[PDB]
Amino acid sequence: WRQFQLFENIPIRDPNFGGDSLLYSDPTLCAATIVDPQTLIIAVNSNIIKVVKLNQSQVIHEFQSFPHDFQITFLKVINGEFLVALAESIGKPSLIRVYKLEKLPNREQLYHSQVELKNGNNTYPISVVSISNDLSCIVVGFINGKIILIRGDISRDRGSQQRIIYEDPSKEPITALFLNNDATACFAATTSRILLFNTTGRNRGRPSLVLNSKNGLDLNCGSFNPATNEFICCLSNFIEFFSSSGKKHQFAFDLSLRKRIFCVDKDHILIVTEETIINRIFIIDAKNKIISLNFVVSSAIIDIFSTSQSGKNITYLLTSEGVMHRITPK
Repeated sequence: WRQFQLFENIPIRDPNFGGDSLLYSDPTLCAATIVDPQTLIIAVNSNIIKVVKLNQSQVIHEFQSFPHDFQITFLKVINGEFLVALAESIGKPSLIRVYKLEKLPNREQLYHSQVELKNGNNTYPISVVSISNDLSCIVVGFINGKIILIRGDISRDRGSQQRIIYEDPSKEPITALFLNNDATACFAATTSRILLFNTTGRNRGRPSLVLNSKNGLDLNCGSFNPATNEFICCLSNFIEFFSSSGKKHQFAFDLSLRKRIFCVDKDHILIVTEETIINRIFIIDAKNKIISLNFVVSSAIIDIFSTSQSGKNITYLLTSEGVMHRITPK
């Protein structure tokens, strides 16, 4: 595998680092998502949401979005129109709150729509979430192996129906969950199985396809490619590609130290590995079978997200010491 420098990595540390108005270097930051190359949304102080304009280094909106005893664990921007936030509090049902980006509220009781997620004694953390582009289909996976399917006209706040569609018999965590492009199926994995569920909720708690009956995925080792409608599965010794019909191809790769993967664009996969403890970041050109970028970061990765509004896909690596790496093709 030949290495080339076909992407540019520009590490940017929070310009407010060291002062009294921290942005994405806030040491309490628990979730982050990007709206466009100029706009970052973060969650700090357990349940405060802040809109950050990067080119100005300023918070332009902020509010408490959940009650005092809740912790935000996921933020997602859906279709450039909605902010979706999930928050948990042990022993209580988790909450999904949906907002309109253009009209964000100023206090915790105001939200466009809400989903309440019950799961047993509610001590089991959420592990994965996938949301369709119109918000009518949501899947949530948990550490005890439960998957909940939510359907309904949530974008206009007309209520939702919920259905448990999987309870892993061995109570293994759900480690990947991705809706396909028309959200008729959801790719899923545990640590020891790779699965597909149709999203009709008529499945008796059973998968529609067993994609890999012998191995699963570690956390963050699945990703999804919209351009090809494929589940990308990073195992220890190879990467597998699954379509909604079970169609399958793969290639060998030494991924013993894998921590995390991310679909960069149609052809490229970003791979995070652990090294002596630092993180090495590769980009693989799965089409031409080359390494297109290779660098290291000295800090844990909080999250990886993407923008496309500037004429190309930019990949952002948010680090836990307030450096955001911006990765751009040349």
